[PDB]
Amino acid sequence: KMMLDKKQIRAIFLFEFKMGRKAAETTRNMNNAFGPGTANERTVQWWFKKFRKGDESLEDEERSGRPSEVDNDQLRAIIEADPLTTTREVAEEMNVNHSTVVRHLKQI
Amino acid sequence: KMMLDKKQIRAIFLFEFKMGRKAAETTRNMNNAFGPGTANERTVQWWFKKFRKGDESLEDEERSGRPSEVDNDQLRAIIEADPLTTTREVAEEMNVNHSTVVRHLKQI
DNA sequence: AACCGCAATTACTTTTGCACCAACCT
DNA sequence: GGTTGGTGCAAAAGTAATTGCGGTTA
DNA sequence: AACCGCAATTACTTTTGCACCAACCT
DNA sequence: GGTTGGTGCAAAAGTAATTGCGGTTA
Repeated sequence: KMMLDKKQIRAIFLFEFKMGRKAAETTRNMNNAFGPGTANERTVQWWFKKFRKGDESLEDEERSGRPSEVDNDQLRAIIEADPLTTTREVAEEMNVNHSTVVRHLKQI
Repeated sequence: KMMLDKKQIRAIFLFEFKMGRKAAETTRNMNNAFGPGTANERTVQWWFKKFRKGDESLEDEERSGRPSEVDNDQLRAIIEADPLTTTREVAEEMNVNHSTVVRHLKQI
């Protein structure tokens, strides 16, 4: 039955926060309306706390991801010193796979 | 202030319908919480009526779009009778632009 | 007070024409 | 140079959503 | 009864290695 | 044949969301 995205769930939290409900009250309303396990009290309090500060964005904060192992300036210098060089030759010197070279050359 | 998608708005309608609210009641709750012009009574009744039948999908029904002016079987036959023929030659015979021929040849 | 039929208006859908293009051909 | 398949994007051609007014049921 | 700090767990993010490939080269 | 740039996708390496338990304020 329950087909809602995280964004749709969070919009209902925001609606409920703006109606003046307490988070524990909103939790009960959501489990009654959509069924058990729709909302957790602690999660609703975590969101209400963000809303109460004026942060009404329903998105996650940005995640930087895996740190890059390639220095684009070094790659630029290796290419400028030898423009003939293949991706497999650059990869051996840079201790990466040639596909990482291919992908980073598209960036620069 | 108001940043919600149609899908987020519709999820709030569904929540409210499942809480046992009347559509005119939900309309007032949404305009009070998010501000004037957030919801219209007639629209909320149109959605509640779909929900009441058991249709709890928050998507629009599919739209077929512009009707196609090209017969793919004819295009297949023109190509099979003369494989040498260019998109501009096929377009002249089919009363379309060559780009429609290009696009429809990708389909088949 | 609430909902709904109806119809006018708005927003979406997919497809097409024209302008313009780069790679390949002549 | 010319030819060719291909794409960006506005206009086109459709269906379904949006919603104000008046009727009907409460 | 409700919220929150804290920490364990889960879900997401972007990047990389390896397997495998088709077009072009030798 | 071999070489080459390129992609699919699983594994990797990160940050932030999710949430149960115990403390604190009511």
